[PDB]
Amino acid sequence: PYTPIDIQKEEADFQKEVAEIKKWWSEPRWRKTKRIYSAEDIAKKRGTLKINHPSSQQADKLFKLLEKHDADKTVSFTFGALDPIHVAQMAKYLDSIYVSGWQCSSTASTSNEPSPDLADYPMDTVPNKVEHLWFAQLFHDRKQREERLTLSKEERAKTPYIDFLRPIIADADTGHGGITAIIKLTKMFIERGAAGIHIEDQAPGTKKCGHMAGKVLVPVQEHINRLVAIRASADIFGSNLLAVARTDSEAATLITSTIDHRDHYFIIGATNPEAGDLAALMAEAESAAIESEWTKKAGLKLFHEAVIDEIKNGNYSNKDALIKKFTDKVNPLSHTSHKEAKKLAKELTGKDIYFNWDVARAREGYYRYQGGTQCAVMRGRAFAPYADLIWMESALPDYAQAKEFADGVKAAVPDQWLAYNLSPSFNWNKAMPADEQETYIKRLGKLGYVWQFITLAGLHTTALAVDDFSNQYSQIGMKAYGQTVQQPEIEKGVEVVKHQKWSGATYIDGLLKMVSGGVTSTAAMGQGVTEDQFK
Amino acid sequence: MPYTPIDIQKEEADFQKEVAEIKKWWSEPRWRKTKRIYSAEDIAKKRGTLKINHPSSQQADKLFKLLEKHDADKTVSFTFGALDPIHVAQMAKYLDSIYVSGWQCSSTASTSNEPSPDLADYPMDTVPNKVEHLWFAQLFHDRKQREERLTLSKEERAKTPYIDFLRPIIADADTGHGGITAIIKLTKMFIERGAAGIHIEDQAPGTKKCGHMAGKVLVPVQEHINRLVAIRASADIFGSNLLAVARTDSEAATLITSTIDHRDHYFIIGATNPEAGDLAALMAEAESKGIYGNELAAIESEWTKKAGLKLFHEAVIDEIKNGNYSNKDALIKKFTDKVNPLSHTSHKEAKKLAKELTGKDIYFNWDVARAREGYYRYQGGTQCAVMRGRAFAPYADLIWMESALPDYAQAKEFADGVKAAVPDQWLAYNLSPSFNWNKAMPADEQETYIKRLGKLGYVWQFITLAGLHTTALAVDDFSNQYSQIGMKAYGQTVQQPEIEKGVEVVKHQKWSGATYIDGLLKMVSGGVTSTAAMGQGVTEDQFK
Amino acid sequence: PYTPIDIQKEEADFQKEVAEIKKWWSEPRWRKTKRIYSAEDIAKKRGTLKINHPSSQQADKLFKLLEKHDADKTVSFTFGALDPIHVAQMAKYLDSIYVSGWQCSSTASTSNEPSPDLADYPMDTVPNKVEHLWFAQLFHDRKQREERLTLSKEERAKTPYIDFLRPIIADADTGHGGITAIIKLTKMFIERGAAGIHIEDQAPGTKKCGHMAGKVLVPVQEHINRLVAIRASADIFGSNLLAVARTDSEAATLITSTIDHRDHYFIIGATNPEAGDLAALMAEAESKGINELAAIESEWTKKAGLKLFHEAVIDEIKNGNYSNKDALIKKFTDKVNPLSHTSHKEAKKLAKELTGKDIYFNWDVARAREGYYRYQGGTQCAVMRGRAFAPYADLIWMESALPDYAQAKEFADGVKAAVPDQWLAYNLSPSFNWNKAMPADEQETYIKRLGKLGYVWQFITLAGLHTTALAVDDFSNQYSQIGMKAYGQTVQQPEIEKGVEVVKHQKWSGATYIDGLLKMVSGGVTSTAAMGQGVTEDQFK
Ligand SMILES: [Mg+2]
Ligand SMILES: [Mg+2]
Ligand SMILES: [Mg+2]
Repeated sequence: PYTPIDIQKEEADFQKEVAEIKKWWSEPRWRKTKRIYSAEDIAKKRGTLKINHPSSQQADKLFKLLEKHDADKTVSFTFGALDPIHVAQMAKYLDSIYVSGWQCSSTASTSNEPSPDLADYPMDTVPNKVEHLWFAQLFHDRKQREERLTLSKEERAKTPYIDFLRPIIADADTGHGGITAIIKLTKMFIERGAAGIHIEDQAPGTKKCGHMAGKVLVPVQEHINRLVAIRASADIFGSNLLAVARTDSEAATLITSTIDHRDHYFIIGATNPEAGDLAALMAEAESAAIESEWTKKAGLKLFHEAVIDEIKNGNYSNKDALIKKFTDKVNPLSHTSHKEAKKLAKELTGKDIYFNWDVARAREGYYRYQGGTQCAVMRGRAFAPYADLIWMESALPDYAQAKEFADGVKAAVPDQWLAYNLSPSFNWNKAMPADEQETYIKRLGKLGYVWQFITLAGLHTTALAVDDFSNQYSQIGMKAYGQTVQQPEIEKGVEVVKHQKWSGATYIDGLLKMVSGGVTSTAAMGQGVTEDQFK
Repeated sequence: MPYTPIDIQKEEADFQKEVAEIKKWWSEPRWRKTKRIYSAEDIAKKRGTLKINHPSSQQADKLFKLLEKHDADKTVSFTFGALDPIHVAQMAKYLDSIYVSGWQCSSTASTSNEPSPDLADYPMDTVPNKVEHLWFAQLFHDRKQREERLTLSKEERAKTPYIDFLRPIIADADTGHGGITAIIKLTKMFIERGAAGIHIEDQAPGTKKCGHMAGKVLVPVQEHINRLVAIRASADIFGSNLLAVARTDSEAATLITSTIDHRDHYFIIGATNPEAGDLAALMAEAESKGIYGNELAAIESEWTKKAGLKLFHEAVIDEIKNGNYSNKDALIKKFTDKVNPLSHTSHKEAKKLAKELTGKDIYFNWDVARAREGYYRYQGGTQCAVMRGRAFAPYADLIWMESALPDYAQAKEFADGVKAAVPDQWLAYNLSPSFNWNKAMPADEQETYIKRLGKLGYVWQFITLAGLHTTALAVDDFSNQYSQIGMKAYGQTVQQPEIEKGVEVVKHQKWSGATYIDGLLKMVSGGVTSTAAMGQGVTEDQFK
Repeated sequence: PYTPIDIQKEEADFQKEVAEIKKWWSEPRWRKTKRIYSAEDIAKKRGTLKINHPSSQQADKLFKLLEKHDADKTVSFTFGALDPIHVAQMAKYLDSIYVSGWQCSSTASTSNEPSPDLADYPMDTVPNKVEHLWFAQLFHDRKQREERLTLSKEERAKTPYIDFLRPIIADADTGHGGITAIIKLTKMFIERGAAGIHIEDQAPGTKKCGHMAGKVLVPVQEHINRLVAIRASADIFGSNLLAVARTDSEAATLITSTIDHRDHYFIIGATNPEAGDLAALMAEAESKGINELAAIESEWTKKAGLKLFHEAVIDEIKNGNYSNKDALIKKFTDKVNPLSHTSHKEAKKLAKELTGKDIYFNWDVARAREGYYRYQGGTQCAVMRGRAFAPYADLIWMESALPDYAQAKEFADGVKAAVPDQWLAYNLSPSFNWNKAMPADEQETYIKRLGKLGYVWQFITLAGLHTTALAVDDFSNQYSQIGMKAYGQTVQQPEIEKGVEVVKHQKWSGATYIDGLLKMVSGGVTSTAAMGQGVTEDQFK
């Protein structure tokens, strides 16, 4: 009625596996990777049947690729790919590939229902998009190998080689739920060909793009746990999957809890004892002008601003020197809890300086929050142990700020790889001249931004191209196609204009003949095909 | 308890009510030329207790009226193959219908994510899913735009231009992806997922080629008619005015699965030499003794010459020409006037006449010329295609002949040929990128080519693969620049051009429907919300 | 380059639609349904092309069905269906149908990756499961209509009728994210055949089954907004979709924020000023590499004196220098209680008036490490939340740890006191041991009895799972022991004797239906008929 098992061999295999994992973790890949669980803990989570996900090889390829870039102080630069066509053409020029959540929202949801970048498509949407590209890469790699190996050695060496298998880094948004969600999301990403995934310290289901407004953060620890959870998943299912940690704390103005000491410096509160709960005041009025009045009266600021203000406008003898006692101990990076910072302020001034961040809460319950670049450095440093790349969303393409953040992070973790969003949400001809544009990536490369991506480039290139042709098409008919697309395709290298070959027809005619004993009457690229018009 | 009771009288009453509703439906001007081989009774019996109205049907109506006006004005609804929501959103500005390509779906949109050349060997639901992809995008952007408009004043509305996102979609059904029951289910999906019209081809499934690949196998005329009937049956049951397009690949095809249909017989190639035996079996015997490769192809090329392959009428003409007959030119004409591409004369009948006219049983064997798979050999051209066009026309709102080149003469031949017998038949034309277009035509002719075909009655024309190629060019070009000149490439090649050409997407937060959703957010949160997506801070104030 | 439009006809059509919506909303269906937006607001959200989702007809069918049940004080009782087989057989006996999230987690995730009931499958999982059943219902309805209408009137009246089209109510869990998520989730449910969906006041990152532990709640308002969002979606895309509101506050011990005044009564805090932040104390002990840790918590908790603020006020008065104590509690309790919605500031203010202390109370310090606040719900908390949701919800539902009649009455009475016409729903959970919890005489009548209290819709959530699980395990066992005899004996004979339609499985699956479609298209006749001479179902006549 059941199956028997050798209990001794069980333990033996368990122990064997524990050791295999310990050896795995000791590899150079994990040199900077903090793990808070044991190899024992992980082995227990695995099954009796080992599975090897090819995605992991692309993780390795990605890591080595980034190693060399870091050493040479140069950049793996890429952008957001839409579809199999993109990755097939990109592979000629670029050495990694970005799958964008923003683009997936508009073009690739698994319910087919589009949206703005809110990560409210179904969870499997981006994982499915990776497989979309993954499998295309694999297919075109397979096609090209057949094309090559049916040539002579003499002919091979003439015909160029494309590396279709560029590693993919994919948007995991905020992880699409709790820890168990994130494990399952990571599992899918691994199964469907992800070399690396990135994940952001926003609250789920308030999730914004990045250069949208009203961004809510989560406690530092909560997002650490997310990164741990990714790693836990990758450890169980056995991928060297790269983890990227993103922070939206440059611009964010809200946060879900005050629970984490590291956040306290940045939590905004009311200095005026007389101010009551704004949330409840609005609720009673509703059952604006009253808000803008309450805010002025409430005197909102960060607690240290409040301490400095007390000392500045106070009966204190040696004021400049007394700020510095406080600021040297209490600052963005200093991780000083609020109780602790109040205690010091009392020692230095003799007041319990009043501060209430409960009353400034939004109606949803979020606490108010003043991040900038230094907050982002704080969170960068915190994530760094858990994350192979670190990434700070910025409202502009500002070199100074990028340096501030890079310097800030590397001061505490000098070997940390950084990543930068080259966002089309910026107007790029407004933000800098073209001479600077050309060198901007390179310059950030020096600061240690080893991976950079234009998130929405695939969207926009396609959008321009289709709108432009549609316009021509409407005006001058088939001349538009000859002129705007097909001639240009021939004159530039573009492989797709011979689209039967590109799509893998001669590859499949191979499979057809092979199965039919060498010969077949229904050959797809035999005499008659209309691609002899492209010779 | 154990079951549910029903009024048997109300049942019959509702049945009869529905039968009448269907009869009234079928009598509408839409179906004026639409042959149906079943009764309204037959269809009503197939329906359920719960009526469902698929919005796709409204787009069918929109498509039919749109094509009516084009036919009347002798002008063209011209479009191309859309890839994704971005395409349809931008296309809607300029074009009035939309093509979903099976070829493109094979490479970019299979539901198994496994790409291919155009063999229709992705899973059946692949193109139906692609339509819904675009359908739902159309619906979404229509919804977005209506909110944008209706939160403006009447004064402001009238300044801001309107896009009709809801352009009717015509989608590739390949060869129907199996039998009759398959085709019903495939059509059902297309209707449910937003298809205004679908097209379907007289090739055999699972030998299915692109139109401009080689080794194309046809099916009997009747078999493909049954396919079209099956589409109509499905659309009738589930209640769509779905347009049906019939395609024939018989211009170029050289094979066919059966000889069963008398209409095909004229075109079936056979051996005139009694001495020639079964080629198929001869090859098999040579292969089993380990003759392979080019020495084997020698045996075929020898057998073919010896076998004297031709069409039976060529054989009759040949007998008379090289024969002891007095009045030869006049004797061919007796035969050709009775027996020709359009004449539907069976082989038995054509042999009988040849015997009357010559006194021979002229030898003809098309079994021996069969391919190893069992297909019969077949010599179509434009006239064969006209034959099949005419046959399909009763069952098909548009008719479509795949061509190896963009040849005006041939297009006229086919149009004239079909309209002679069915003068009110709408035609459709593939403006294929499988043609080299600067090799085939000068540019002056290019500009007017669509218009000229419009005169002949090609009311719907499409570039099948244009979406593929525009995207392919664009991404390759930018990737190249990007690799050479960094972020300057984006400023220069994409984003500036986007601003200058007025392309809506460069403001991509708005385009994607952020302000639309902020609407929904505030509305639900009682007017106000702290997490507004397009509030103060959004970086699209850099595009004002 | 664009399309022109009549600006006047635009406004006219807009206004036309606004009116159509206003008329729609005034129908008897919406008699108890609070809306916080205007018909103007909704019309603006719609597109130029109206779409009619058949699911909405099943919503109507469900509402009328429940109306009659409420009036007759009887119950629409059902359970959790797995697959097309279930709905096809259920339709004979039952009048509605439940699609379970729990079951979907184990059997029907769209990633095919199973799990316990954590709602961490992809969002479209349950919506897809409804369509699974929806389309089966529609198919078998279509099959049966053909079977009937190819009989004579004489023969029809002999052969029984099955109503396959039983309305479906489906698990939306906690909505699978924010407001925009919930709209999109509802849209899918409508498109895929949902008559009604239910939704729970748990946090999404932490979603438990109803009878798992460690349940985190969200603020009352937050879950109201969820229900509003469902309604907003249904209004835009034009369904009379029923909304069910669930509360897990009977058993839950945690909550994400204190922001909502209604919750304050129930938020647990420390009465001892000396107790510091438990969260941070644990963190400091853990970072030095400390069951010995759980010792530090259990010590801190005893020392901290955790309770609800009113317990703290009552305790002060009881053990205090006060003259008229019983009477002084009642001054507080009459003003401050589970249903009274009294904020904490307000309740402290009153306690000061009544005792002259600022009675110390700190609920920040008792927070879990994740940041959740501690929370003591029971049935009265659930009534509080029931009442709050009722305006927004066609049915109200309180998860319970046992099948206790008294508790069910407490909750029903409690809710109906303030909203007497509110329909209620009850989980008849297999998470209960049912032969341990009551005798069989009571079992038989338990549904009926709850029907009296106004529980008009009741469901066994996991019954489909368990019936199947028993059946397959039992047969597999027999099969393994006595071969094909097991099938003759355990399944196929019983199928014949019990009249189960599926044993003639070719007919049941709709073969004769499709042969119809085949012949019809082929001009009346076809050589490849599936149920022609040769089919081996003449062995079942
Ligand atoms: Mg993104
Ligand atoms: Mg195609
Ligand atoms: Mg459930």
